[PDB]
This record gives sequence, structure tokens and C-alpha cells, in this order.
Amino acid sequence: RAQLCQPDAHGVRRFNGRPCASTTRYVDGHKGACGCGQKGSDTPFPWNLQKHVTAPSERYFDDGGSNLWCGKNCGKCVRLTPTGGFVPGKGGAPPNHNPVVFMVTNACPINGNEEWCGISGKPGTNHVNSHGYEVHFDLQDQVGQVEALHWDNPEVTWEEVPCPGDLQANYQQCECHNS
Repeated sequence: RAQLCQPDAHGVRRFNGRPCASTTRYVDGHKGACGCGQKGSDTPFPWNLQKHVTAPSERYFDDGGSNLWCGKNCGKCVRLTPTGGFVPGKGGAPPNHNPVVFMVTNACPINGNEEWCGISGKPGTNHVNSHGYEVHFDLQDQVGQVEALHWDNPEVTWEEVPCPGDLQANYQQCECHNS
């Protein structure tokens, strides 16, 4: 039993009263779905390749919608706390459970990401991915920032939190700020 979040009666994996999320890591160097780079280019700001930023699964990204540009939840921050769990054969147990806050700067569309991001409703609607999670966070790893956490697709609990001030200031230069 590598996944430590138990499905509830509605199939949603939870831990100690809190919703769980799956995670992966990605690299692609695109500007991304929140416009976090100079307008009209596909060039991300360096901070959006370097910092703790995420591409959530589509239905969370756009709060139930299908918009992949300036999704409703662009610029939100989420605190992710490892449980010690992972999906068997698709991750491992991390060295510690220190929480980490990530800012939403991109989207993980359903299209091309069925296993992890194929979730057909937003959190609260009891729709889950193929591993039983209501939401997925793909974590930017271009400069090894997730490798430095030693996170190998950990299972986490998730919640929205106010963004740290540096991330809030970064987001102000994304094109989707005030969209």
C-alpha cells in the first residue's frame, strides 16, 4: 500500500481530513499558460523556469473550465505536503515531508496527459485521475529545483495559500495578471 491517502466514499483520496494530490515533474521551456514571459514570445521569464512553479491539471487550472490561456487559477499558490506515499512503480518515498509552496503558472491539459491530468471536474466534484486524486500538480524542474527537494512524484496533501511576497511580485509581470 504505497499510496497513503485512502479513497473516501466518493473515490477521492484523502489524508487526515485533507485532500490529496498526485505530483510529477516536467520540463519543456515554454512560456506557459499564464503568460509568465514577455508578451508575444514563447520565452518564460527566468524565474518561471527556476522557482517553485506548477502546471496543475486542467480542471483545477481553470476552475472547471477548459481555458488554457489565463485560467482562473493562474497565480494561485498551493502548499504541498508529502504524506510519505507515492503510486507504486511511479514514484518513491521522499527523504522528508517539509512542505513546499508552488505558484500556478501553467496548465497540464487533459489532452496528452490522461494518466495524471485526466480529471473531468474541478476539486469538490469527486472527479479523480486514474490514481484516485482530485487534482494533479506537475512541478517545473528545468533547473533541478524539484530534484533538490528529492521529490520523486510524491503523494501530497494540498491547499491554496497566499503566495509568498516574492512569487506575488513575480506574478505581477505575467500577462494574465488582472485578466
